Amino acid sequence: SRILLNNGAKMPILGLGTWKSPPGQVTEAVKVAIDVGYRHIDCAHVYQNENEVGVAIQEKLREQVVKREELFIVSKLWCTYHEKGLVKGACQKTLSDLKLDYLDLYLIHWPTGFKPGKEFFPLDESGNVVPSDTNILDTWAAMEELVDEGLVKAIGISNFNHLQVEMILNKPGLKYKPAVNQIECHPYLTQEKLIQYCQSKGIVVTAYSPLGSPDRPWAKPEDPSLLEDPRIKAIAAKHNKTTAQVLIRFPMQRNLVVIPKSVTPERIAENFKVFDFELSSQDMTTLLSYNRNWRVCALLSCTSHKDYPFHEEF
Ligand SMILES: NC(=O)c1ccc[n+]([C@@H]2O[C@H](COP(=O)([O-])OP(=O)(O)OC[C@H]3O[C@@H](n4cnc5c(N)ncnc54)[C@H](OP(=O)(O)O)[C@@H]3O)[C@@H](O)[C@H]2O)c1
Ligand SMILES: O=C(O)Cc1nn(Cc2nc3cc(C(F)(F)F)ccc3s2)c(=O)c2ccccc12
Repeated sequence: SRILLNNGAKMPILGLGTWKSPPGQVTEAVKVAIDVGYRHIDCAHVYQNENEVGVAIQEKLREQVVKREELFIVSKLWCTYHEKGLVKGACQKTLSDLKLDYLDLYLIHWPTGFKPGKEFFPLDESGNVVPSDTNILDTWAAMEELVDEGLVKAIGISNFNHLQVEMILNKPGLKYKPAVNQIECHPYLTQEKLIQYCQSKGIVVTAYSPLGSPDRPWAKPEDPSLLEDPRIKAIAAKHNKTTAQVLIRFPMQRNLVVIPKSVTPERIAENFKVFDFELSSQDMTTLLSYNRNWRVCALLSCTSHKDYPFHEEF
């Protein structure tokens, strides 16, 4: 149920996502999750609910349902903090909100730096995001210092394409390799090329939006529905499991970590019940065949950033 990272630590292959979890409901969602067995929580400052996640974690530690060493807590450096001088402060705010004295993993959330300020998405008068003149290698060095200071046990990246991964790997004076690349991944966006690249470099891949993020605020009704894909439902039926459970088990069997989000206690529990069955090799290849290169997570206003990651093939 855990995978070995290149930093020597073990990461649970199933975690709870918290993007879009309302602040008034996420405390209970994370308490329920830890009660039913989750030991990995995926967080971010930009999700604006870390204080409330933190309440849950702290309460379960206080109740001795879990000890700190058994938890694997992940957070992410937001785009407006890529400057070398801001990275520590961003990490300590996340730590302060989560009521932790270290993070198990801290990720560069997106490869694109934006102008620092109070705005998460600073725009110019015509709507383009205002970039920062920070490059991912200086940002990376600043992340490495967090390891040396003991604020984080591992560092990694997210939404980096393979040329941007390669840039870090080739960084002159590279001190800690990224441990994880967290990317969008589901049967409509299977990422075989990027995943193979990352794994071949011993970088663990975490698959986000594994259910297709049907609650993403920019969803359109024309938009496909993984959960309602009758081919996926048939595979679930074959296994006496729900479609969500198949969608969660699928990345696990490609040696990925996967982080489904839910604030519904029945679904939190359901999503955890994925260790009692296995998809066949043929099931796996069939699921891979549904790839559409359909990406649910990105943003127009950022398309001219120099470091925009999805122009590349992979
Ligand atoms: N690094 C990045 O840039 C990045 C980007 C996107 C996401 N992520 C991370 O990955 C997580 C997961 O991705 P996501 O939030 O985009 O979406 P997701 O996990 O693919 O989908 C969550 C949606 O599915 C619903 N759902 C959950 N379990 C279900 C089940 N068993 N049956 C039916 N519906 C179910 C949830 O509903 P309820 O909550 O109402 O139950 C919610 O509407 C995020 O929360 C975040 O932690 C990271
Ligand atoms: O980030 C989350 O975890 C989920 C997430 N995704 N997106 C879609 C995005 N698309 C991007 C594209 C770039 C780009 F690199 F391409 F420029 C940079 C940054 C982003 S945010 C959002 O706009 C967002 C807003 C608030 C909280 C979470 C999110």
